[PDB]
Amino acid sequence: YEHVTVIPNTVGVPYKTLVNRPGYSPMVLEMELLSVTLEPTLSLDYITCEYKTVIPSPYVKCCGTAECKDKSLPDYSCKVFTGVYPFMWGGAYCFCDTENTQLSEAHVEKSESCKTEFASAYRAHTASASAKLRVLYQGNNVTVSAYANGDHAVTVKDAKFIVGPMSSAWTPFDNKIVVYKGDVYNMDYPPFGAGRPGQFGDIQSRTPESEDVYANTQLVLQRPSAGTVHVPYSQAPSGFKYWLKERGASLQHTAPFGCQIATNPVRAMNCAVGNMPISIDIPDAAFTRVVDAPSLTDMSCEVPACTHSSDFGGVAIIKYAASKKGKCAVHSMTNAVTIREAEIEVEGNSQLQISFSTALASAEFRVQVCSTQVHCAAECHPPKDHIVNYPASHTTLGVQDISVTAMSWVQKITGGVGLVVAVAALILIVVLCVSFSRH
Amino acid sequence: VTCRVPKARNPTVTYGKNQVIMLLYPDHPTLLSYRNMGEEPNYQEEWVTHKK
Ligand SMILES: *[C@@H]1O[C@H](CO[C@@H]2O[C@@H](C)[C@@H](O)[C@@H](O)[C@@H]2O)[C@@H](O[C@@H]2O[C@H](CO)[C@@H](O[C@@H]3O[C@H](CO)[C@@H](O)[C@H](O)[C@@H]3O)[C@H](O)[C@H]2NC(C)=O)[C@H](O)[C@H]1NC(C)=O
Repeated sequence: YEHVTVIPNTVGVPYKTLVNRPGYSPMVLEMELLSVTLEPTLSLDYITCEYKTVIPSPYVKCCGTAECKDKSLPDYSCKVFTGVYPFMWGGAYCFCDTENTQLSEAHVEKSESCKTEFASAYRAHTASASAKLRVLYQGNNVTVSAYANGDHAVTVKDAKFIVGPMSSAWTPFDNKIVVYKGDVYNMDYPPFGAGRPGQFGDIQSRTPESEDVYANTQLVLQRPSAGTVHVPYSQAPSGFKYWLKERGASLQHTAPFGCQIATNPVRAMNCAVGNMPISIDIPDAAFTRVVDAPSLTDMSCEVPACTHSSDFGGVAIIKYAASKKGKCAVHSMTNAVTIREAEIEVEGNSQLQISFSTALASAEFRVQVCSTQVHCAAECHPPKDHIVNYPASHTTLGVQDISVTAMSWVQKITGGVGLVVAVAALILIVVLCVSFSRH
Repeated sequence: VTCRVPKARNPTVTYGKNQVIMLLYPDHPTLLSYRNMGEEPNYQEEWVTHKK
């Protein structure tokens, strides 16, 4: 028997679905999502890291003029400074006083730290969905890890569960993703080869192992101070270091729908978005004929207390006459009321207790137990607590979902005005009919 | 390698209508942040350097 149901894409909240196969005792399955993971396909564009500026010992040509060659190094500059008269600890470097030239050169390359400290610029595409689902099947708790792309059936005590596809394609990740360590950012990083000095992407490399480095650091060689051999320069400080200080909050803290973010692999977890269809294939061997199952008659529902709190603050007591001892499925016939128990044990002439949660001011609902329905009704009171640490176990209310007395007052007022209009309309019609009758 | 970091003291929490009131007791500057769990997270954050 194939059963298709849909549950809200929430985590930590159980949902109950009724499997109704006429001629057989009904089954109620309680399904709870424990984890939902969206894992985006990533394509690395480039990585960034702190650069080091390499400055080879300066060449001082005494009593002559030095010249430099162009090089292909990532960000290379060379300059020859004339009129240099450098000193060493033991005295002037060389014989000539003014006829001296110094050749300064430098290039930018990835530091050794880039193997550990780097950010990866990824292109994000579609995401593969997977989920961990808790299923209460015939009184037993089975946890199944399965893909949620609608293409994976996982067996629960010989029943097959197919999860997904998810109804929402929404992801917390934008097309451009930058990953540092455990932190993922939605940053619109520059194209490779289009970096800017002092900004993220000032130094870029396609892969961690690549020798191919793009750099734009504005490295400018300056003239050395008199009497010295040092090589001064003006360069924009690593944009990686600046970025690390200016990162701001990561998606783990800023994402919509309460999404949790993790890396290695990049994952969006437990996003409260849309809903998730589940298809369940239950073998005939799992069904018990109604003639073998317990059957209840002479049922009556009374609700001694009701609070419309997020938790199961409502309690209902239902009288029953059971034909035989055994377990019996319990189902709510209305979306407005959630029942905590999936099944109860019943025998003889007695009463059963069930707990429920509703947002209704007036709880009017039916309960089906072993294919026998009862009608429950109660006046529910508000909670005194303002805040809780858990999500509601009940659905939200529609505009039509109002208290019994509120409906009565609306009918009295609406009827009162409608009556006045109906009377005025009647008088006008009668007068017009008289006016038409007269010539 | 893995570094050890402190955990700020539990806040004193009281409740009002659609409101959570926290009294914070930092030893050192501590980042506080919060988000809505719906469509518009309205993320906000501040550093707390004293009881607030
Ligand atoms: C099927 O599983 C549900 C949910 O519990 C899940 O399975 C458990 C074995 C654990 O691994 C859980 O971490 C996991 O979520 C069971 O319902 C849960 O039962 C436990 C008791 O076993 C309830 O905890 C109690 O809660 C009260 C009130 O706070 C405390 O006073 C108690 O000290 C104790 O902590 C838990 O609240 C309840 N959860 C729900 C949603 O009802 C269920 O009983 C189990 N069924 C079977 C046949 O195993």
